[PDB]
Parts: sequence; C-alpha cells; structure tokens
Amino acid sequence: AIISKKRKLVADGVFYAELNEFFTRELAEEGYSGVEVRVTPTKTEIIIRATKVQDVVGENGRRINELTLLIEKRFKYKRGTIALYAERVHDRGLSAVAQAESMKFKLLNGLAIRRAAYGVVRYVMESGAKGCEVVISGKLRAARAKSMKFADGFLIHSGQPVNDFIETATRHVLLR
Amino acid sequence: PGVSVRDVPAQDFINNYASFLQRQGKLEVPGYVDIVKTSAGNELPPQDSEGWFYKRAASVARHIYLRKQVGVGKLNKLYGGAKNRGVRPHKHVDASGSINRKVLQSLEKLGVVEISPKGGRRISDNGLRDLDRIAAATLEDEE
Amino acid sequence: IVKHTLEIINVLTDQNPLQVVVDAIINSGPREDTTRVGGGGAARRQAVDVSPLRRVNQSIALLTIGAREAAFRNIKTIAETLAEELINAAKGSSTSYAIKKKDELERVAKSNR
Amino acid sequence: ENVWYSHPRKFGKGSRQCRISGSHSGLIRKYGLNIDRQSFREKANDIGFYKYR
Amino acid sequence: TVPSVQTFGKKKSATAVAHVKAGKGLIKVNGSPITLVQPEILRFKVYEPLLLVGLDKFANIDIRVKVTGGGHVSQVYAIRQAIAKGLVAYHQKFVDEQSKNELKKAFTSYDRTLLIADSRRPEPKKFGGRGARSRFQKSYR
Amino acid sequence: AKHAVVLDQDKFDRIMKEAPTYRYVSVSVLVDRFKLGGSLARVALRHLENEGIIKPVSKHSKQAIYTRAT
Amino acid sequence: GRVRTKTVKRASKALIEKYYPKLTMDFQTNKRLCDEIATIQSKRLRNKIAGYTTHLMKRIQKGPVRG
Amino acid sequence: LKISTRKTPNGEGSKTWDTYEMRIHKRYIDLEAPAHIVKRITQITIEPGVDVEVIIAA
RNA sequence: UUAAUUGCGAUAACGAACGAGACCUUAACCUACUAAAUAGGGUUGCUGGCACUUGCCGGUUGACUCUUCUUAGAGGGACUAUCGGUUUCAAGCCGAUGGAAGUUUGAGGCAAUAACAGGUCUGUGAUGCCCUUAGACGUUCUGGGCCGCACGCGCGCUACACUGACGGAGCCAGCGAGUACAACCUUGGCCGAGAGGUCUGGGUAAUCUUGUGAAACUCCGUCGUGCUGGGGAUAGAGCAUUGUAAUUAUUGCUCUUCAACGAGGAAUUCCUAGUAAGCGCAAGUCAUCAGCUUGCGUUGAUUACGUCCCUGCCCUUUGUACACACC
Repeated sequence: AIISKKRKLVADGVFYAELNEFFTRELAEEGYSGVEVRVTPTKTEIIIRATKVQDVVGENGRRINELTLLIEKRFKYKRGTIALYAERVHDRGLSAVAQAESMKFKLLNGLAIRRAAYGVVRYVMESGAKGCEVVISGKLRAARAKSMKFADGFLIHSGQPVNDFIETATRHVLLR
Repeated sequence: PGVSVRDVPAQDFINNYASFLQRQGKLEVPGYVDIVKTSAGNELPPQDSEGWFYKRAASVARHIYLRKQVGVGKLNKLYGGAKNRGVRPHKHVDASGSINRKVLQSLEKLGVVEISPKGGRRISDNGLRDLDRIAAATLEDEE
Repeated sequence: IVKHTLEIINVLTDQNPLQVVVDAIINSGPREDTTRVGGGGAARRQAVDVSPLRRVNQSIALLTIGAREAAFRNIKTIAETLAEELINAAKGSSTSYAIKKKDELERVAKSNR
Repeated sequence: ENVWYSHPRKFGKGSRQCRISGSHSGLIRKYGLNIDRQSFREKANDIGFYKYR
Repeated sequence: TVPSVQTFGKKKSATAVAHVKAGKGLIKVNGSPITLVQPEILRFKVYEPLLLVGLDKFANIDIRVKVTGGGHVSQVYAIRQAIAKGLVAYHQKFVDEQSKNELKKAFTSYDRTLLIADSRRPEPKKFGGRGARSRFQKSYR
Repeated sequence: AKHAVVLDQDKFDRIMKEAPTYRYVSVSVLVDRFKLGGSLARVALRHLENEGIIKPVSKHSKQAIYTRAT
Repeated sequence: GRVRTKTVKRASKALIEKYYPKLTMDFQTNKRLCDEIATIQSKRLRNKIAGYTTHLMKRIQKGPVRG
Repeated sequence: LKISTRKTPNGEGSKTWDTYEMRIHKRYIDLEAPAHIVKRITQITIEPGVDVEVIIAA
C-alpha cells in the first residue's frame, strides 16, 4: 500500500497463475484439477479439488502442512492466514483435466495407444456427456510426424457457447 | 443595459485596447523587444515590430478575465503552434516564455492582474474597470 | 471561393449568376461518348449515347479541371478563371476547355458510325 | 570473491527480466507484469484477459 | 415560475444544451449574442432556424447555449439543432399544437437534419492497413 | 525575372491615366498588362481606395475584387 | 439479402399449425403470442419468428399454401 | 486495460494483431452513519470475486 | 433466389449433425424508471464588477433542491414494419411512407472435415538424439563491430509551392497513460532569445498534471508566378540534457552553409460513405532516442450501385498411358 486499483487487480491474477503452475508439478502423482482461492478477512481459503484426497492431505497433516509453509516463503505470509484444504471432484467424465493424468500414466507405464482412447471415450458417455474428442500426436510408430483421432457424439466448434461448455486439457509426455 | 466584454467581437476587442495603451505608454517594456523570435519554432521575427507587445498584453488580459486563473506555461502552449523539423512530421511545442512572463509581471504594477490562491493569476477590481471602459468604447465605435 | 466566383458574374453585365452556371452545364456535356469495345483485341470505339446524369457529372468536372490548370503558378487565382469558364460556355465562344474537351469527343463517335 | 564482477545494470534491456525463465526480448512491462509476449497468450484467461472484440 | 425546458441537439461528439426562458428575446451563444458564432462564413447557417419561421416567435422566448465537444464547424450543427428544438419544446407545452405542427412541416422542406439526429459515428481502424478499409501496399517481386 | 516590377516615376503617371472606368479591377487584373508585378500592384490598388475613385466588393487577402464608383 | 433461415421456418410452421387461433394480421399482437408458448433464449431469434408467422397471415386471406 | 500482441512465437507468415483486455466495474456507496454500524456491514455481505475496502475518513 | 448446400420447388429418396446463419463484444435511440459536491445544471444567499429600473458577467464546492447533458445499471426499440409494384403472382428483389436505426442496421470476435514434409530447436528447466563437456562453442570483465561504401529492389517520410509559404489575431477533440521503496506523470512561481535550470506542490488517478484549450482549419496583413521569401539536404562553431561512457555528429537548440526537384517513362498498389485522402494526438518498445506499428477524434469528396474482357477461385459435363498426381 498505497497502490492503485488497476495494478493490484492484475497482480492478483499473476499471484494465482504462479500457484496453479507449481501445484501442477507438486500434485502430479496424487491427482490435481486446479485451485480455487477465496480471500476472506484475515484468513484465505485455498480449496484444492483432487481425486486422491487423503494422499493430498498426507498422514494426518504432512503434505499440506509442508505446502502451507512453502506458500508463506514465496508470497510473504504468516502462520494462520493460509489454510490448504482438500475436497473431492464433481465427477471425472465432465472434468476433462482428470483424463489427461490417467492418459499420461498409461503412456508412461506402457499401454496400448489406440485402446487407451477407446476406453476413455466410453467413460465420457458413461458419466453423462454429449460428445468427445481425443487427439494424440507425435511419432506413433516409425520415425515420422503422425496424428490420431477418436471422436464421438456432437462436438460444437464455434460461437460464444464454447468457453462455458467445452473443458480442454493439454499435457505433454516424452517418451524415449 | 448589459455592457459586457462578450458583445464586442474578440478580434476587434484588441484593436481598441492596443491604441489605448500606446497613448499612455505606461504598460512598461522589458528589454527583449525586437531581439526576439516569438516562439521556439518560427523562422521570421515579428512583422509588426513597433506596437506588437501592446497587442500581446491586451490578448493576455482578456483571457485572464474570462477564466479563473491563467499561468505562464499554459499561455506559451496556447500561443505556440506548428514547426518544420527538417524532413519529418510537423510537431507542436511551446512559445517564448520570457515574453509572456513579463506581460504578467508588468501588468501587476500597472493595475490589472492579481495574485490568486492555489496557482495562477486572477483579476483585480481596477482591472475590470479598464476592460469595460474599452469594451464600452468599442460599443460606441460599432453603434 | 465559390462565393467569389458568383460576385464576378454579378458585376459582369448584371444578370443572375446561376443562369450563367446552368447554361455552362448544358454547353459542356457530350452528346456521344464511345465505349472501348473489344471484338478480337484491337481498340475499336463503338458509338454509344450519353444520358442523363453522365452529361451533368462530366460537365461539372471538366470546368474545374480547366479552372485549376489555368491557376497553376499564376496570379489569376481559381475564382477569376472559374468565372471566365462559365461565361465562355454560356456565351458559346469555342475557346474555353469546357467546350473544347466536350466538342473533341463529338466527333469521335461519328467516325465509327 | 574477485573485485570487478558486475556493471551498472539498473537500466536498459539487460537488467530487466521476466518471471518465468528470463528472456531479454519481447518483454511486457505494462501494469508491472514482466511476462514475455509468447507466454502471455498461454496465460491470458487465468489472469483475467479475454478476446471480446 | 418561468417556463423552462432543457432542449439539446447533437452532431457527432459536439453537444449543446439550450436552456429556454420567458422574457425579452436572448439567443446567446457562450455569453455572446447570435451574431458572433466564430467560424464567420457559417454565421448564415445559424440564422436558418430563425429566418424560416420568423423573428416574431423569439420575441417571448429567451435561449442561451453552452457548446462543448467536436471541432469548429461540427459545433454549429449542435447549436442549430438545439435552437430548432428550443422552439418546439416551448410551442408543444404552453402553446397550441397547430403552431408547433407548422414548425415541423416547415423544417421538412428545408431538412438539413434540424430536429432529426444524424446517423454517422466513427468506425474502428482494424489491423493491417492505414485505415479501416485501406490496406498496406503489397509486393511479390 | 520577367520585368515590370522595378519602381519608375514614368509608370506612376500612366497608373492614374488608366485607373478610372473599368469593370474588373484587382491584383489578378493589373498583372495581365505587365504592370507592377505581384505585391506592388496591391500597394498601387491601396492608393486607389483612399480618395474614392474605385470602390470595393470583396475584402479578403488574395481575393480583392473592386468595381468603378458610379 | 434478407433470406430467412430454416430454424425460423421450423417454428413458423409448428406454431401456426396448432395455434391457428391467437393469430390475427398485425405484428405487435402476434409478437406477444410467440414468447407466450415457446421458450426462446434470445430477443433477436424470438422476434424473427413473429416476422414470418405474420407474413403467412397476409397470404392466408388470399388462398391456402402447401405444407 | 489493453495489451495488443502479435500472435506468433517467432514472427513469420502474415501479420495479425489481438486486443486482450481486462474490464473493471467501479462503485461507491457513501454512508453518513455511526462508527460501529460499519463494523457490522463489513463482516457480512462479502461474496468472493469482489474487492471490499472502506476509508472511514470523509 | 441468397452474401452463403441461404431458402423455395422438382423427387428413391426420408428425416438428421457439423460449418455458415444464431451466439458474444462495441457504436447509435430513450426529457420513462434507478442514481451522483470525483458528473454537470437551476433556485437562490454571501459577494466582485458592470450598464444604472426589472437586468448582464460572474467568484465560492456558503445553503436548499434536482437529472436535459454525463457516467451505468435494468429494460424496451426492429420485425424489411405498412403500403405500392414485381415474381409457378411461390422463396425473394425493387419504389415510397413512418423511423434515431432498413448493406446481415455499421464493425469485429469465435471459426468444420481434410491437408502442406509452410514457419519456430534464436520464447522457453516444451524437447529426441548428435555435438560441446575447463588450454571451454558453458563463462565472465574490457575496447570494437552489427551502422563499413563505386552499385541494385522493398515498404516509408518530406517536397516539387500561391487551394500556397511567412506574420500576428481568433481558438475547438477523443482514445489513452502515470511513483512510496521508489525516482513516474509533473501544473503554479522565478532564471533563460532557446533547449533546459531550479524552488514548490498535487496525484495510487471520472478528484492533480488535464478542459491532456493538439493540429489541420478560421480571418486580416507580408510575398507574388524568378529553383524564388518554395524546399530543406550536405556542412562548421558553440550552448543545453540523459548517462561509468555520446569521438563512429545519442537527443534537442542558436546563427551561418544554402543544393536536389517546374507534377514523374514502361509498369503498378489500395479503395464503394463518416469510408478515401489531408491532419495531428496518445499508447507500445523506453536511462536517452519515430521518418515505425497498434489505437483515437477533427476536415470530409469525385465514382459504380454492373460484369465475366483481363488475373485467379467453385461446381457440372467431357478426355488420361498421370496417383510422391503436369515442376
């Protein structure tokens, strides 16, 4: 303080942008959709929606207890003002970020390229969806640039009804 | 009636004011007269030569009447205009500061301008008299 | 400038100046203007007729071309030249280029008829 | 340890830097962002910028 | 007590507000009377609302205007649209309709906007070109 | 330089001879006769407006039309 | 180039077929009966149904139409 | 709050421009009320995604 | 027919999806709602001057009250409306009238399947493997170059003046932007022929810069058709400023130096209305540097309102010894 209102509103967005990037790295193994911050008076509620909830918390306050101390040293805060909770996800089929982590595992483990997509496309319809699309890229067998596609149902590509409905998720893998 | 400055045209107002000052010759002269460019960008000096300052000092006085409080830097920006800066687009930069400042310093002692609060220069009581007398004189010239 | 052109005509033999302006529009509008027809490749010019806004729109343009070219490096600034062009067209003298540029196209149509 | 190991780097392009990696070209310094123009398109809607028109 | 209706005209950003009253017959523009304006050749345009219907109408009505926005010539339209409405607002409220209807149909024959607000606003300059429609010069040599 | 700009007293005699009784009188008109070229014609015309002689129509710089006093 | 679309004519046939009552000539009264029954999201698309339905009423007094 | 930017991560092909922008609605509600009544209204009536702030000095 | 596989109608075709249209953002209209001393107006007071009758110009955020402009919630307004012609008298198109609005009402935003071995390893702790792995192609400091000059093409700026240049006088916009741990925008007052020195502020920003009284323009004078007072390039000396540093003139200023070019050859690019073309302003990069790009508002035309002749794009019908497909 005393800072202008235009500068702090942009600085609020980058503060979150950093936090979302690190939790992508740190909660790669335990599952991770995103983060939802709510700055109330004094304290701040940081709700992490994840698949494996008890592993994100750890052994009765170990993972989150260490992670709360990390956020203090990054952005300059005291013990009490931050509280990292762990809640469940509202279904996997609609939340398209969850499928990318399961697909990332299946390629790293050593599972089929095409039949991984045939499994997940059914799961999207089983939850309760209109359509789906899974584009895998890179040199899928033999040394040349190639691509695949395993679509289903209705998929709308234009207009304003796009940002709200379609959940997207890009996630790169190696391998050798 | 309603004798005000606005009934008299703005261009015709200064002609009666200029001749009024040259009869007395008591508005004072600084020293930089006809050793002058007039602005920061202006190839030829003043064509009027004699008189000249009395045209300038009159137009400064009437603008101080209409508005609350006028300063030195704003008057330079108002009088100043275009340039010819080589083979580039024509820019705008302020006029001569030393001419417009000594108008305001000299008119204080003659009895027109007053020192105002906050910042700038407002009008005296006796300053409004000479403005209206010349306005009334210009009203007689037309009518 | 257009006010100064009309002040010249009021002085010259009294007269309403729009009567000279309207008569100038009549006497600088071509009757026949040829369109360039192909018919193989060469530029043969077939005789096509002209009406009605094309007679008015060309005539007003040709006056201003003759007016401005006359006052290109000249003391006789646009208003004096434009006033003379309308008098010459109204009183058909065969001197002003409003008439000559119209007359020289007459003329071209009849050769290919 | 050694005496001379710096230059007056309080201005210009060399001293200024982005938050992510540290590129000295295509640097957005408007509103104190300090994120280069390649990564800004990636992180536009997360900060709150949108293509309305 | 006195009849006051706040009429306003508009051409582009140039806006003007004509506060009419009952009295002697003032038609002032920024303090000065009607005969200044200050474009000088376009003094004749500002009379057009007056000279069509007549000076007899303004013997009761007292108008005064403050003009801001636009440029020099655009502000003349703002004054002319304001004075044109200034009569109609007075003649609609506190006078018989047949006088006010004669104003309407008089201004239709000499319709240079007057009562009607003009349609044209500026349009955005889009990328790649020196203007909206005008594009940059190409080369494939 | 195409001559007729230099000040001569012999010409000043013939200016007053050819002053009265003409339709067109201006800076545009006098230069066509090869009289005082350019600005000195404006000064010559400024003399003829003082003591009657030729009366005005337009009063602009660059557009200065005059007509004889009937 | 104001050719009305298929989705306008989808509603224009479906509305007039069932509800021939509550349809009489003018725009304003028939415009209030479009949003009555149907559930349109936008204003533009809602009012465009009222346009073509009212146009069919002008022709219905000058004989029938196919479909 | 605008930031115009070229679309490419390198600068080849055709030249195209964007207008990434941030809106900001701004309101003011001026009370002529007592001191302790402001402590009530500030605690409640907070919904996430809105910047709460009070001056308490003219 | 349409801007469009847009729709009418003809039928081994029937209904369907994606693309377009719809949707979203912005610019117009509202004297009707809901509102504000950070928006402006009226009643009036205290007061300053003025013509001397009632009235004219005001100076204060003294009081009272309000919503025409002004900002922005929340709604309506448009649907080719209503008529006239014109069509299997169908879908539409064209002439009036009402209307702020009648080209999808103006302009953008998002943008299908299928591809190109088009661009980027010089945005990257996005990256396969090859190289380089300390006498280092990692590095770190210091001088120099990316700007060398007989010569070509590409965008550009300023001119080839009198619709003009050189003087005063008059004097109006909208998009933006802006420091407290830095050195940001910076009025008012003094010093200076300039540039710029200094004392002070105010502003974390419809509150202060700021009314960003910006240009082109308006109107009287000076020159007048002579490479001229048009034009400003090359040049030399000094006075300023930003920097550890300006000599390879950083940047601006002050007198002098005063050229090239009298409307541009074949060719050739962009463009249907608040557009074209004059005109400046702001931002972007920025210790200091716009002849650049992206945005804004003033000044505001001539000329179509059609066509496949030219240059290329979409379908159908024909022919193929081609299928990494006429390179």
